[PDB]
Amino acid sequence: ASYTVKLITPDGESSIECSDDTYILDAAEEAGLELPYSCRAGACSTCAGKITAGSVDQSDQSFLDDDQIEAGYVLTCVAYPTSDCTIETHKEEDLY
Amino acid sequence: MNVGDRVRVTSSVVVYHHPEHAKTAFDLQGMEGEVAAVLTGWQGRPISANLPVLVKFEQAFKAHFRPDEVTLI
Amino acid sequence: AATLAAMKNFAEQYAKRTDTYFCSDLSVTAVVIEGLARHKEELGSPLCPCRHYEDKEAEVKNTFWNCPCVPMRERKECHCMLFLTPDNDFAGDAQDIPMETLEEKKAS
Ligand code: SF4
Ligand code: FES
Repeated sequence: ASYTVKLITPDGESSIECSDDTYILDAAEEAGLELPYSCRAGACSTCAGKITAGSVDQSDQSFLDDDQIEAGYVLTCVAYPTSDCTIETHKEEDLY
Repeated sequence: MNVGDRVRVTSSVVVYHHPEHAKTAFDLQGMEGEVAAVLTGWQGRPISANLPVLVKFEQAFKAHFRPDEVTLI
Repeated sequence: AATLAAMKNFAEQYAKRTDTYFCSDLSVTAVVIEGLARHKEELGSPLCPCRHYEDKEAEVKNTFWNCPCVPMRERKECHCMLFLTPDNDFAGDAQDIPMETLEEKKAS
């Protein structure tokens, strides 16, 4: 059970195949991408992203609040793809 | 203390990241698990972690410990 | 510095999420955020500033000391005194810090 994660980074687009049991960030690193991170536990915003399309399971995160969660921001280090999705990386700035 | 050994939390250790005790203090003493890692180096290079013994417990929950905090079995 | 604002915005939100508070002497707080931002601008990860390492490139990869570090996430133990429990003696009742108070630290 794997999904297609269309990552939109500053350097452009790049689609990867992430398993339903694999974190977006981890899957992205397996494809050879260079995504930002810090705690790798979902307690900060360094890996912050934004889901334009699709859905993800980031129940393990704890930094982002409701308002931010509803906006579409996600912590790629603890996010599981719940279906085919499109995520924008390097979005910490747009967070606050 | 090698990767794989099943340790037991003998010392009192309070945490706040437990899935069933989020943001609230909870003592792990009495819990048993296995050493998932012994942080000391990263691909040869030296690491400076003061809570090396990483132990994974029931389901999705792990925690770092100081050697004297855990006991071999 | 743009990175500075990001580290400031983080610290402020994190303190509120973890119910922690900044030191009753914001000067200490500003100094940590200044270090975090610096490290982040260099390595890419806000590596704990109030410490000495023999290989910062590796530390960042191990992540143990990437703010918020393991001791802080697991035991709310912030060695830099950045994040404190309301219980803490050095604790103050502020979770926000004036950008100006930070800029004045960069001037050193
Ligand atoms: S001790 Fe940990 S929580 Fe405190 S400033 Fe350093 S990395 Fe951040
Ligand atoms: S690395 Fe800190 S929330 Fe993902």
